[PDB]
Amino acid sequence: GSHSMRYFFTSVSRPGRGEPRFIAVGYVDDTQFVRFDSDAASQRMEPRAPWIEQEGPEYWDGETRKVKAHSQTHRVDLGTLRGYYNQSEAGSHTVQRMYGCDVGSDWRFLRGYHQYAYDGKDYIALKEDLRSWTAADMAAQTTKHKWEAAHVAEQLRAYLEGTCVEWLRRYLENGKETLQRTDAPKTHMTHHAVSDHEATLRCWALSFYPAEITLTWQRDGEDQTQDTELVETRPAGDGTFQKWAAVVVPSGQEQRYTCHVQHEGLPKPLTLRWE
Amino acid sequence: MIQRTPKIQVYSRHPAENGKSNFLNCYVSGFHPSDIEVDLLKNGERIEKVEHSDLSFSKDWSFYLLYYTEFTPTEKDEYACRVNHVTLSQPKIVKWDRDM
Amino acid sequence: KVAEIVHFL
Repeated sequence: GSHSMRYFFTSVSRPGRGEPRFIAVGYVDDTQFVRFDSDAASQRMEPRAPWIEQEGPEYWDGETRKVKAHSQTHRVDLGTLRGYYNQSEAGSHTVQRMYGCDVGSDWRFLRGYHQYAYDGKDYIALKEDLRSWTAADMAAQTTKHKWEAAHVAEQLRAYLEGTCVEWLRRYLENGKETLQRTDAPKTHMTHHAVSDHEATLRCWALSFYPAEITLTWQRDGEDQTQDTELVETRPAGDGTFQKWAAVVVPSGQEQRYTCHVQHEGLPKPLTLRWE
Repeated sequence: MIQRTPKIQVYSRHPAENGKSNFLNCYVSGFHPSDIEVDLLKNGERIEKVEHSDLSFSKDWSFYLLYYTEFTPTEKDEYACRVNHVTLSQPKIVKWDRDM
Repeated sequence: KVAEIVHFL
């Protein structure tokens, strides 16, 4: 199906502690593949997936060089925003940047993104047309006007439709064994009496990839959304994901309930029953 | 300023089987700002060898991290995840339940 | 690969 590449950058000022913290991470779909941490010893972009480890020194030196230039822009940006919002030097502030691209089944360009947040809220974002900006407040208009004058959107559009898509394709090819894989969920149900009158039925999905999944409960074929406890999809730590959905069943009504599992790895959606 | 409370899940990588090696995870997500303290506990004591994932964030800008350690569950040993963040009046302790 | 040019806020 579709694929994406995303880079996530976090910049946190540290009053009276010197340099701001800077962390960068890169993902292809739901698989992390690179990292940079200003606090680590290496001061280099590093691999976090086996299929990129052997990319070679020209690749690693290049990613290291560019990510250090990102770090320097963010160090200055923190001071610029402190000024735009007339903030004191005493407080810690966070800048976040995310950019990347989506490709379709045929792997050609579908969408590009480039967006920033200051202290957890939208600051500026490149619009879908990759030609215009959305400035979230008064301060952000100064950036919008500056970026409009310096033709920043044209430069970002070139990267998003070019390098981004080109390298996403390369990584999908190099990491085929694990990026182009689909691991269907291993599923099971558990039953525990809260009390003799009631029991919890919990429907599990384990060891799946990609993360996208739908887990629902029905009672006599009717959706039980309001009465389902559904946990956020969570990483197992080995590159797979987990999720569960639970309902409280009055004792003796187990047969009325069905759990429904939908995932890209399943040829047909699953219907599970406690029986 | 925006402050979002961490969601916390404590769980094992595999299904728990007494006496079989595994990983204990504590997934913290949906929080802002990024400063967070996460400890894994064994019978109430802080586990020393605990690693964590690289700081990343969701579409809504909130952060997420996975803290993890190797462990071999037993019938009697109790595990937990203890989290501190600016949104919390005191650290939140979430006990590990092998079926959650 | 990350972007080559980064512009200031």
